[PDB]
Amino acid sequence: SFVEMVDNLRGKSGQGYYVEMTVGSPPQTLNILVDTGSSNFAVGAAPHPFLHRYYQRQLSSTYRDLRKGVYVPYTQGKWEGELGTDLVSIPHGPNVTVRANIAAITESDKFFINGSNWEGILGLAYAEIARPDDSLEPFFDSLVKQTHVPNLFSLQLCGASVGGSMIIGGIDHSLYTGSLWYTPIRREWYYEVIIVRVEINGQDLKMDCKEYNYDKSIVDSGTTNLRLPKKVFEAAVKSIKAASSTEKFPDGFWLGEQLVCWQAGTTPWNIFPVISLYLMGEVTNQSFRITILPQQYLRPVESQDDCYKFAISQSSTGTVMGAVIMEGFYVVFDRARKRIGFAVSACHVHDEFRTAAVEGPFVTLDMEDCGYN
Ligand SMILES: CO[C@H](C[C@H](O)[C@H](COc1cc(F)cc(F)c1)NC(=O)c1cc(C(=O)N[C@H](C)c2ccccc2)cc(N(C)S(C)(=O)=O)c1)C(=O)N[C@H](C(=O)NCc1ccccc1)C(C)C
Repeated sequence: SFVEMVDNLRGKSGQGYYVEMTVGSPPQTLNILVDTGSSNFAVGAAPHPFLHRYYQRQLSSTYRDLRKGVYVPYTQGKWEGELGTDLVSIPHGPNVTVRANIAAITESDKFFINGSNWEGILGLAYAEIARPDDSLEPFFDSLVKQTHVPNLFSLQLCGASVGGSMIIGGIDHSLYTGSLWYTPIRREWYYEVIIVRVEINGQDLKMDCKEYNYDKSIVDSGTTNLRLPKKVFEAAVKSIKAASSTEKFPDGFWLGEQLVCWQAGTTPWNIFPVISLYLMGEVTNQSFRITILPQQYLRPVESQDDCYKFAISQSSTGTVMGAVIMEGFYVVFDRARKRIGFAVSACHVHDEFRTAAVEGPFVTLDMEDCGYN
């Protein structure tokens, strides 16, 4: 039942959304970071200063050694470990147990986060970007093949410590308002999408739409920020800076290195612009937009001051639509129909005079020119 899966995600602010899972026989309970930017299911399997628990392969009767090493690099960090298979279930997911590939993490560099409360990672993207190669079947592929769970999952990330829902095998209509707007998954590797237009406070950024997707645009639950290609990032900061030029910020703030603080409850939300990302739609020459509020990209960092970090950052590997984007929305990863749905979520962040919105339809000619090759 879908109700059993509502509120199945937890986390600390700025530290990651995790789901509870069990590995092995008898079941070993671990908290697992939900990550749509990768395809490897991996858990801590050796003592680590940031870990309070880990996977103990010697305690599992259903553990099978695959006799093969693996390393997975990410933008922020990396780990290496030993491949194996074991029985896996999700307590607040579908009522099933599957045999899935698990990477037992033996060492890592800047991977685990101190106090984050998660001990592993669930890579939900496709086999193509799985390590060591595409022959290592991702967890969700194993779930769908072994059970009758439909080939779809949705993520409701609630920011505003942190919580939300991962509905596995379907769409829970009580978790969003309005209608769902779908953008094609361009290629089945990352959850790749095409951004066709960008507006800041209703003003078109007016760049060649290829720049927005240079060299790719992905939807990623494992990344905190809205990450933008160099040229786009610089055009965005220039606009946000112009709009908030009334107030005083160190320029290291715009790089995410320093915080800005305000007397508690006096945050000048009005001076920071809304950002609209127009995504390719389902029919010819059609797009739709998703609008984010400053409350999404100015993230509260925990005195009676309200202090924030600028959570729009630069990237040299394309646009990353991280938690900044996803937190406003109920996001449907419709793998069966090769599309990603966006709707305003029931736990959307509140501005007094503005709203996070999913709106359409829009006309956009030559949308296929926006994809980078
Ligand atoms: C495409 O981007 C993905 C990024 C992933 O989603 C990974 C998966 O998650 C983690 C989380 C960690 F704490 C550490 C870590 F090492 C990974 N995410 C990140 O690398 C990442 C996590 C975070 C981050 O703080 N994540 C925490 C858990 C979070 C998530 C959601 C909400 C709040 C907190 C931040 C960033 N940024 C750079 S930032 C500051 O936002 O701009 C990046 C990726 O790197 N995928 C891999 C990849 O492309 N590797 C190629 C590569 C990249 C870099 C270097 C060499 C090779 C493959 C496995 C598919």
